[PDB]
Formats: sequence, C-alpha cells, structure tokens
Amino acid sequence: TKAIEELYVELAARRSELLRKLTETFGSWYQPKYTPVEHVVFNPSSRDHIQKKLQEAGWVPTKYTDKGAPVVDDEVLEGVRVDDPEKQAAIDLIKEYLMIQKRIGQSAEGDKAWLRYVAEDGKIHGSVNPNGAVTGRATHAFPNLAQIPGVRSPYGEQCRAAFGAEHHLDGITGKPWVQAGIDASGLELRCLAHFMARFDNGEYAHEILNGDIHTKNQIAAELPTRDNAKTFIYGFLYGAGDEKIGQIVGAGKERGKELKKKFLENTPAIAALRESIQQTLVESSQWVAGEQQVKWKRRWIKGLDGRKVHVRSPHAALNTLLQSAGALICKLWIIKTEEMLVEKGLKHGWDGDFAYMAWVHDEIQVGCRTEEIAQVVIETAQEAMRWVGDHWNFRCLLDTEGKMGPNWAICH
Amino acid sequence: VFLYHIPCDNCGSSDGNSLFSDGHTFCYVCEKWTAMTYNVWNFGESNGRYSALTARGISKETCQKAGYWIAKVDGVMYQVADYRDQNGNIVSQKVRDKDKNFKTTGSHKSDALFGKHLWNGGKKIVVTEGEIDMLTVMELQDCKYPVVSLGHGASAAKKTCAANYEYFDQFEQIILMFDMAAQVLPAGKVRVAVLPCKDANECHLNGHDREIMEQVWNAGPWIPDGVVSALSLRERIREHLSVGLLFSGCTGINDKTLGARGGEVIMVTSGSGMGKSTFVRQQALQWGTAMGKKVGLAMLQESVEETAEDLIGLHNRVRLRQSDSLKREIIENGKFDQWFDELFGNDTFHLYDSTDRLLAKLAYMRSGLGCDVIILDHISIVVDERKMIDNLMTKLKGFAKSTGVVLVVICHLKNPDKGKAHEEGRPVSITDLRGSGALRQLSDTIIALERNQQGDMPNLVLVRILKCRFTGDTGIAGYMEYNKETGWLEPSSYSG
Amino acid sequence: TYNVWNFGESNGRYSALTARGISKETCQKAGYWIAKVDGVMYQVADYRDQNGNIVSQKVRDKDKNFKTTGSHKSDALFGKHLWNGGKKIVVTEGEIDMLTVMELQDCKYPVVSLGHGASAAKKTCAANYEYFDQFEQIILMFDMDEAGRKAVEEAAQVLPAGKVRVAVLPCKDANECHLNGHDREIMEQVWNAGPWIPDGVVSALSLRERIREHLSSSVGLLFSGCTGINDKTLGARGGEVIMVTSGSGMGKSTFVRQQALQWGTAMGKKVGLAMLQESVEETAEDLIGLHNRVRLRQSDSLKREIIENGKFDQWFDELFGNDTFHLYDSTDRLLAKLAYMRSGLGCDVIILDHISIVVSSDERKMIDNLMTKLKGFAKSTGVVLVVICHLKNPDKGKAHEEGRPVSITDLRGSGALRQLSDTIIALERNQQGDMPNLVLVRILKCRFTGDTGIAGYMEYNKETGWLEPSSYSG
RNA sequence: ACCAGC
DNA sequence: TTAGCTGGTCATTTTTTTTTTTTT
Ligand SMILES: Cc1cn([C@H]2C[C@H](O)[C@@H](COP(=O)(O)OP(=O)(O)OP(=O)(O)O)O2)c(=O)[nH]c1=O
Ligand SMILES: Cc1cn([C@H]2C[C@H](O)[C@@H](COP(=O)(O)OP(=O)(O)OP(=O)(O)O)O2)c(=O)[nH]c1=O
Ligand SMILES: [Mg+2]
Ligand SMILES: [Mg+2]
Ligand SMILES: [Zn+2]
Repeated sequence: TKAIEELYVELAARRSELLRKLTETFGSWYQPKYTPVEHVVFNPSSRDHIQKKLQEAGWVPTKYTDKGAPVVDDEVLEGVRVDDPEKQAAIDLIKEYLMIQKRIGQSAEGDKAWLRYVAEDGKIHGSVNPNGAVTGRATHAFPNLAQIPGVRSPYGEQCRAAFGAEHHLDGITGKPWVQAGIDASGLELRCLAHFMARFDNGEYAHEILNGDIHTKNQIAAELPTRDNAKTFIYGFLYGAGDEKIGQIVGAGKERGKELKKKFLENTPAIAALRESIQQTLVESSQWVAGEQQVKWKRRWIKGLDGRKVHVRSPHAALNTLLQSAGALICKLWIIKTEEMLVEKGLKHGWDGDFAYMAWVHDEIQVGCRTEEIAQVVIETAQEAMRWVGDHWNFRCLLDTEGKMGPNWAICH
Repeated sequence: VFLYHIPCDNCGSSDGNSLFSDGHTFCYVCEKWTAMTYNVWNFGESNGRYSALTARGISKETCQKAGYWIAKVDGVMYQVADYRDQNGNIVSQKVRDKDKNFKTTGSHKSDALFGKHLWNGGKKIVVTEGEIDMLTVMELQDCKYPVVSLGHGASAAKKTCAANYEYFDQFEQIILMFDMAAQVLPAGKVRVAVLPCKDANECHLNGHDREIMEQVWNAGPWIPDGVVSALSLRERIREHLSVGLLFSGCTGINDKTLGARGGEVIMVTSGSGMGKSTFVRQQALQWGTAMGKKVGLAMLQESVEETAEDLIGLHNRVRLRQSDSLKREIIENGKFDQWFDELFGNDTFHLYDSTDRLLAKLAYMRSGLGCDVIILDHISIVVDERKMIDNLMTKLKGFAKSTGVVLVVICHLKNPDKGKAHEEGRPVSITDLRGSGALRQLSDTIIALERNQQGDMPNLVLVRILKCRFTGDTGIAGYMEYNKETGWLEPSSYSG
Repeated sequence: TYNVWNFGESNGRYSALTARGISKETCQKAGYWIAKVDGVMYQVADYRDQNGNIVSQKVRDKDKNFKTTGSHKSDALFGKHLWNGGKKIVVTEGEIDMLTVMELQDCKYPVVSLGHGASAAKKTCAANYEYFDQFEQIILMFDMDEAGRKAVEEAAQVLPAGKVRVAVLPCKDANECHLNGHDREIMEQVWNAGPWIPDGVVSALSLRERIREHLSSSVGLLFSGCTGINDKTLGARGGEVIMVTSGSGMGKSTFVRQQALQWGTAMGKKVGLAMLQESVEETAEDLIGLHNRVRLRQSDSLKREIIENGKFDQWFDELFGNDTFHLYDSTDRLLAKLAYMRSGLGCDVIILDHISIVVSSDERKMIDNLMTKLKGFAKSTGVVLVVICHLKNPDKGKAHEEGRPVSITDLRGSGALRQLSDTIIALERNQQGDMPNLVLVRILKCRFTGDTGIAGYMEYNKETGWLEPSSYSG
C-alpha cells in the first residue's frame, strides 16, 4: 500500500506541471455555442482539441482512417514536424501527459482501481472467470490483474515492484516469502508444429527444439528487438494484410509483401493446413461488395477433448484452431502441478507450504515459504509438463522455464 | 456502471457505443451522450455561466461538479456558490465579488458545508476553511476524493463542526487544513498537517503543490494544546542563553542584586515624601540617555512639562524649579534649545499624559514604540480596596510576563501605631506595604529608602533590599548623600 | 402543525412491517398507520387519552425527521388507553419495542410506551406517578446504550420503590433480538429480571476481591533533603494533595523544584510541572544548572563559556534523553489540560504553583469550587498533586519572614484550603537574623500518620543551590 | 476511438 | 477484401443570611 501511494503522490504533481506549462503555449480560443460564443481552453485529454491545434500549426496528416477526421495515436505524434520549434518539444509533453493520465486512471483514481480493492489483510482478491473467451481462454475482472504495464513501458518496474509476494510476513516466524514464476516459451508456435506435422513429415519441430526460435527468427528477419519479432511472427501467422505487418517495421507495403513471400516459401505447410481446414469447415462463400454471405457446413470444431469450439469468422479459423488447443494444455498443467505436490506430501494454503497467486494465459506465479520448496516446484513443473505432452500423445516436446525472486519484477 | 457495447447510430460503428445500468448510452467515436434578501437566485434568470477561473486556475468541470457559477446580472460579475442538503436540493447561496460583498441569500443554516451532497462513504476527508483551497484540492485530485469545507470560516468552528457529528462519524480519518482547533470530533481519529506556505492556493501558484499532496496522505497527529514535552527545548534554551541593567547611583546594590532581567518587577518605597520620585527620576535619567535603552515613564504626580523641566534641570546639575531668575536667564540668551537637543536627539524618553485604559496604552508603548523599561508612579489614584489592587498587580505581572520588559512601580507605606514614625528613622519591615498583602508576593525586587529629616544628617539616606529572588541577599546596601544644590545624590562611605 | 390528521383525508391504511418484523394485526390493534399525502408515504402514530379521545399525532417521514401536530402533553403515553389494570407491566423506550413485545406475547401483558424518549423521561415519569399506583410490578425496558443506562438510572427515581425491575438485552433493544432470532432469551428477561440494585450502593461482601487488589497495590515516594520528614509522612501515594507554604520568597519554589528533580533523575517518574511564576525557559535553565551543582542564571560568564566548548549538549542529553519531564506554557481549561497530562501522557506527579492568580466576584466560593474540583480530580485517579500557596498578613507581632513560627490558620483566601488538603508543610527561615541559610520544616496537618510539629533542619548552600540535611539542635 | 496484457 | 483474444475509459432599582482581607 505504501509503495503505490508513494508512486501516486509522485506522479500527481507531474500532470499539474504539464498543464500550467502547456496552456500558455497552446492558448485558449472562442468556440461558437447575437452569436453565442464561449471562452474554451486547451484540453489535452480530448483528441479533438489537439487535432484543431495541429491543423493551425502547419501540419498535414496524410492519413485518414475516418471519413472526415485524421487518426491521432502514438505513431502519428512521433513523425510530426511543425515550423515553431516550441511545439516540437510540446508534443512530447502532450504524449507524456496522456501516459500519466492513463497511469492515474489505472492506478488509484479509477472506479476499478488498485486501492479500492484492498482487503483488511493487505491483499487483493480478483475475479477469475475460467471460461470467458470463445476459445476457452480464462478472463480476469474486478480488478484485472493481467493487464498492468510491463517492464518495457515507462513507470513499469515501479508498478510491478508493488505487486510482490515478499510483502506477506509469515505468522509463526515473521519472515517474507519467495515468489517463483514459471512461463512456457513458444507455446502456440510449437502447437502449430504439432498440427501440421502430417504435411511436412514432422521436420519442422526439430528446429524449434534446436535453440531459441525467436532469436534466430530475429537474426534471419533483421528485426531490432526480440519483442518486435515475436509480434511480427504472430501477426503474419494469424492472417494479416499487406500493411499491418509493414507497420511493425515501419516501412511500406513492398517490404510487407517481400517478407510474406520470404516467410511463405520457407515452410510450405501453413497454406496446406489452411486449405485443409477450409475444405473441412466451409463449402461455399458468396461474395458481396459490402458484406459477405457464407453458407456453413460445420460451424463447430472438435478440440483436443471433444469440446465444440465455436467459430465466429471463416478467415479466423486458424486462430480458433490454434489458441483454443493451446489453453487446454496449460489448464491441465496447472492442475497436474498441484496434483503432484499434494501427493508428494506438501500443504497448500497460507498456513502451509505454497500458495497460488496469479495465473495469466502463459505463466504461473506461486509463493512459498523456503527456497527448497521453490526448487521442488521448479523441478516438478517440467515433469508435469512432460506428463501433459505424454498424456495426449503429442509429436512435439514441451518445455518451460522458471524464475526465482522476491517479487514480480524479476520473475516477469 | 458499464454493462456491454451496442452498435452506434450517429457514427454508425459496431462497438463504439456503450450501454449502462442507469439507462444512458455513450459512444466513444461520435462522442454522443443520451439518456435580508431571503430569495434563492434562479440559474437561468441571472445569466448563469460555467466559466473557468483564470487568475488562480480552476477547470470548468470542477465548477460544474461543485456548483460555483458566475452571474452577469446588472452589468457586474458575481461568483455564486451553492450549499445543498443530503436530499439534493439547493439550500442556500453565497455571493462574492471584487469588493467581497457578502450577500448570503436563502436559509443559511448554522451547520452549512460545501461538497457534502455527493459523498457519504469513504475513508479520508479533508476539511478546509475557504472555498478556493477546496476547489484547488479538487483540481489536484481530479474531483474524486471526499473533500468538504466550512461554510462559516475558522472563526466559528465551535458551532458548525459541533452540529455535524454523525456525518463525520461515518469515515475513518479526518484531516484538517485550517491554518498554516476544534476538539468536538472524536479523539484518535483527527490528523492535522502543516504546509510551508500560507494556504494551498500559494502552493498551487508557486509550484509547491507537491507539498500539498505529501501532507494529505502523510498528515501528522493532533497535539492538542501547549503541553510541551522536554524534547522540544533544544533551540529555545540556546536562544535564551544569548543581562542585568546596572543600578546607577550606588555600587553596593549591583553587588547583591545583579541588575534586572526581562520580565522583572521592581518596587520602590519609602515614607511620606522621602524622595521616591527624585531617586526613580535619577535612575531613569541615568538609564535612558546613557545606556541607549528606550524608557517609558508614567509619572502621575506632576504633569509632562514639569517632569521635563525636572529632567532638564537635573541633567545640567542645577535647580530649575527653585529660582525664577535662573528660569528667566536661560531663555534670554538662547541656551534653552541647547539643553533640549543634546538630550532629546535620540528620543529614548517617552512621557505619559493623564483603569483598564492604562494597560492598552502600556501595550501600545511596549509593542509599538519598542521600549525596555516602563516606570509607574503614584498607584493611589488607580486603586473595596483589596480586590482591585490584586487584580491590578495580577494584570501587570501578566503583562510583564513573556515580553522582556523591566517594570518599575512606586508605592507607599501605611501609618504606624506604636513607637517612632518612619520620618524619624524607623527600620521598615516587609509587611508595611499598604493596600494588600500580595504586593510583596508578585514583586521580584523590593527597594526601601530610609532617612531622618530631623536627626543629625537630613541628607543621608539608606537603601534596604527587602526581597530578591535572583540571589537571596537582603538588608542594608549602603549609604548615599543628597545634594541640596544640584539634586544629584552621590554614593558616600558612611559607617555605623 | 395544522390539525389531527384523519385517515380518510390522508389515505390511511394498516399494513405490516417487513423491514422490522411486525404483522398488520399489531399495528391494527395499536393505531400506528401510514398516510399518503404530498406523494411521500408518511408514518404516523396515534395518541389517546384515558377514555379514548384522540389527542395527539406523531408524524415521521422517510428520512428520520419529527413532526408534532400541536400541543404535545406531558402525560402522553403510547399504549395507555388499551390497558387499565394488571400485575406486571413493561415500559418500553421507543414505539417499535412495544409493538415487538405485543407481537411476541399475543396481546396478553399490559405493555405501554413513552412519549418523550430518553431526553425528557424524568418529567413524563414524574407526571405519571398516579397512573403507576394501580399496578403491582413494573419492568423497565430501555436501550443498551449509555443514554439508555442514564434513562433507566435517573428515570427510576420518581417511581414507587419495591416495584421496579430492570431487564438486560444483548442487542440494542428487543427488535433486533426479534430479528436475530433471540425470542427465547427475551422471555426469561420478561419473567425473571434484575432488581434496582446498581444505583451506586455496594454490598459488604462484593468488595472482597477489590480490597485485595488495593491490598496488592500505593507506595509512597521518598522525599529528599531531609530524612526527618519521611519519618512522619511515609511518602506520597495516589490521591494525595500536598500543600506547601511559607512566607513571601522564603524558598517554596526552590524546594519544590529540588523535590521534582530528585523524583525525576533518580526514580524515573513522569513529572508534570505547571509553573506559572516564570516561563518555560527560566525553569528549564534552573533545572539544568541545578543538576550540574552550579547557579546557571547567576553567572553570565559561565553561560558564555559553556556554549562555546559544546558541553551544553552533554548536559542536555543526560537530562532530557528519556523525556521524563513535561512542562506547561501559560480557568476551567487548566483542568482539561491537566486531565490530558495525566491520561494522555501518563504522568505520576502533578505540580502546580501560585494558586492566587488562578483565583484572581467573591473569591471564597471560587476557591472552594476550585479546591473541590481538584479534590475530585485527585480522587479516582491515583496521582500525587502538589499545590503551593502563600500566607496572609498577621495583625500584631513580628513578620512571618523574620523567623516567626507560623500557625495552620494563616493560609490566606479561605479556610477551605486546610479542610481538603492532606499534608500541609510550612517552611521557616530568618533572613535578617543570624543564619539566613538554616530552614525549619513544620508539619501542620497530616491525615495519614498524624505526627505534627518540627520535622528537622536543613542548611542552604549559596553556591551550588543544593540544601543539605544539617544537624542543628534548637 | 484510445491504452495495456498474452 | 480483413493479425486475433481479453479488460477499462467519460457522461448530466429593591431586602435580608455567611466569609475574608485591608483601614479609618
Ligand atoms: C504477444 C502475443 C502473444 N500471443 C500468444 C503467443 C503465446 O502462445 C502466448 C504468450 O506469448 P509469449 O509468452 O509472450 O511468448 P513465448 O511464450 O512464445 O516466449 P517466451 O516465454 O520465451 O517469452 O500468447 C498472441 O496470440 N498474440 C500476441 O500478440
Ligand atoms: C531557602 C533559601 C533561599 N534563598 C534564595 C534562593 C531562592 O531562589 C530565592 C527565593 O526564590 P524562591 O525559591 O522562588 O522563593 P519562594 O518560592 O518561596 O516565593 P516567591 O517565588 O513567590 O517569591 O532565595 C537564600 O538565599 N537562602 C535561603 O536559605
Ligand atoms: Mg511465455
Ligand atoms: Mg516561588
Ligand atoms: Zn457513435
């Protein structure tokens, strides 16, 4: 509680400086209400006043998403140039003000904020819906503990340092505890190698087991960061266009075409699997110039446990075939990783040996009393993942990776 | 509260419009929202506009959520604030302008607050004394935390805060921002914080607003009254360590009295007409123009001009009021102003012209003019004759306390019954102070003059210390010889 | 305000109470009904006379406000008209309690209600004394609050003795115990309650543990400077007002300050001073100089010396390291500040000084009320209270400061000072005689030991300020 | 429409 | 002819009993 009130009192005196310094630059004006006028001032939170002030500052947007208005986001406020050099520095302050405003709205002043869901024992109880998505993915609400900013975002480490497991002293010794976080690396990309192994005869999952896939994908695709490469591969895989994956690298549609032609001719089994799924599900698709009329044949897909997975759109069938089969192995793994610990002779709960804290879509966060218990957990997680990979007769080899720490800033 | 999304109609989007439990919809794309005087002033009649304050800085949304609107009636500008109830109706109004014309219309209750018509549940609350600081805290906190303000000021906090008890009882912690004291609230709950400026508006307009928000969430305890612990005396004693005024006329007095201090009561007594005024006048003349201290006299026996003539004739070692030719000669040759200027160029002397009206004049002389030694004479006119003199001595002891002034008081003696009189050389006792018996209880130094006008030496006097708290040395100090030609009595070396 | 509201003109209707648990039969029997006027449904209670004449209405709204229809009488009781006799009545505090008791008893016992509440219950119970004479037992049923205990204590004084019995409840009153299902525990409180014992008198056998507790408590604080004083005083205990007097400027404040320093630096007792003769800085410098066996204010060169070599902090930390001392900064507010000094801080010794300014109309009634308030504050607190006073003018003879032996009837202002003070200690010395540094201690009054007279002799030191136990023989 | 997550 | 799956946002002057401490 104290570490987040210190952050709130830190970044509340920042946006009160970014409004006194900014309204003297971008002055007020009259707006038409005998003609009724009003003296309205510059509101940086509204996306309409900034558009009007960038019209009269000598800037052409050259991008029109709406039929009459340009788009205003983070990627158009970086490549913007005006004649007055004060506004060029003021746009960065506007972006910082919007970031601090979102930080305030998420952290403390929100209706579903952090400080309004703290119990008397200094803990947060969040609603975790096990089946909320259409692909069997669990959701989180009241509050949402799976959408806080990461370590790459500004004011990211100072927020994840407060959501720690070392803030719970033991009731018999008065000692903090140890947090272990275990993440799977390359889940859906290995499940894709499991599905299309009957087309390319299974020589695709061997390169994935041979070192890291995202690192050599970054090397072969000359992306600057690993995160941009991981974004680009799942953008290209789940049915992109010609510009939305050229937007990841920032270039035009020619680079977006040549990267698709490059990554398509490497492994010619994605299009064959897509054609097999389209031959399985749909039979006819009439085309409309403003809509689409599709006569369905089988709306549902049999999953890994016979569950009828629903399909919303026919060109997103690979999406609902991949991520719906990827959540069930994690859902069985989180069961088996405590079914082994209970049969081993441990005790679950705050008065015992370990306690589950957070389960986002990929990684788990467990908190335990001693480091030997964390060693037992990080040893048995690989055995549980191997039993998951062996129980449904997978052609691939599943693997995870765990981290040990005091809080949830190192173990991200 | 948010429920789900509906397709909009204005912008025509699919997931732009959102539906709520209250029945209203809101689109994120098209930005369309659906669904005395004794007279309360109408909003639309008096040209009500929600204009944002420019000279101090308050957004429009805070004025909309608080009800602080500007009227343009009669060609002038009024700032009407509204006080409401728990039901959600306008109870009273307050009108403020450039001349601060306090025109409080409507039924203004004795427990009127501001900002209580929206807030019933919570943990913290901030109470201020004005309205601009309250709106400033709403600006800093974006109008989402419970902050109220008094509707009558910090002068009548014993009535407004006392009448509202169950409203403040619903919360956990009450934080005050009055002055940078009301104990009607329950103890163990109220915190008081201190700002480095005058109020919150100065910290807002001078960039110290962070020091507002650091004091809200980390306010300090109550600390009721002037019960001072021993830890808070580190620098006050060191300042107090960094002085006795020397008694001129005799060196035997300062060997056992060590002068006078700040807040020191000196009492001067003798028989009927044995020369108290001459001795105190000599001490005043030797302390004023020879030591650089500002001395205020309150001689009530004579007038201002007569004691001025005394002082002038004394300092020039003559007898002015004892010869008409000496008074006539000094004005015919122009030497009168030479005695005036060299004595009154520094203006260390301040005389008084003639019972609670005296204490205000002494406070105006001490605080305003900045004097150090105040002298009072002839206490008999000022003062049942037991309660009045005790109340007078108590008020003068309270005035001399915590000020740093040397208070000299001239008193009298009572009539004896048996034995010899005081004019023949009787040794005076401590219990001869007439009027009361508390005059020797609050005085810190008591000096008595003894002489025999009918004996062998009618110009030999004796000084007797009767009470001394500082050292504890009382008795005969010495002997002094009076001059019948100059007035200046000199220290002698007479032996018994 | 206007008139008695008829149910026909106000759309009266008898219904049940879901939120409180009362069916429509009880409100039909009593006459507590609901009006539909001005949109908002108003609740209203009916009052009747002995014959049955409607005389008063009680109108309450949806937001807990009160509205009287006119002249509210003092003999107005809710439920008096229905019953005209019986052997056991139950008097309820509010109006829903009487309906709750009617619900849980099927309209059998004569149960009524008040018309004023807990604020003016004594007047309406004194004005209804003739109605309670025709009854045999009265069961008072009030709230489990401090105001309810005050009402059941003070309103049971104008009632006939031997017929008043008080029941207790675990809820606020009977209605939440009806809601929480405590319908069996309330009937035993109706049938078998407790009599009118806890008024304030005690039994001779109930003190047997508590007298033991006081037997296991109450040790006197030993004085310093003389061992002959403790031989006839045996210290100072809780609830002990000790009066100190002498002549004008004979050494009251010096002895009291030395006693305070010897209780502070040697016993660890938290001492609260209220010195009104001088301010905080002078007595602080006097304590600092007296602990170091010097005269601090009586040497300007020593004050200039000790501030340069930095040994002032060496004297400050050895005294105020534990914060055992708590000073006061300069009439009824002083009692509250001393109450906060005792309770909020936790001191054991409270010292005042120079009571004559505090009593500065008729001074005798003021000083008697002040001494009564200080005796009541010392009572049931367990604190030593030292009070310093002065003397009056003798008519004939020599002066008090010249070595005259002082009597007990020389305390000025009143005679009530010696009637409540426990131990009166007078100091005697002669500053104009032979030795002005030899003092005499005279015990004038002693309630506990009873040994009065000359205690001993002490010799004052003019250099160190430490008066020592001498061995002089008179 | 925007922000964050995986 | 389309990267997807979640959550969260702002809005209207009269008379008589008791006590004390100075002075004529
Ligand atoms: C970032 C991202 C991930 N995903 C999928 C990929 C994964 O199956 C899952 C989480 O992705 P990640 O955990 O970020 O990636 P990873 O597990 O393959 O690698 P590592 O643990 O070494 O960092 O969600 C999307 O579907 N869309 C996305 O935008
Ligand atoms: C007992 C005694 C005290 N003194 C000095 C030291 C004391 O500080 C000084 C008197 O100061 P206090 O002790 O303050 O005198 P007091 O309290 O009796 O009365 P008050 O303050 O109302 O006048 O007398 C002696 O010189 N010889 C002595 O024998
Ligand atoms: Mg991962
Ligand atoms: Mg004293
Ligand atoms: Zn819309």
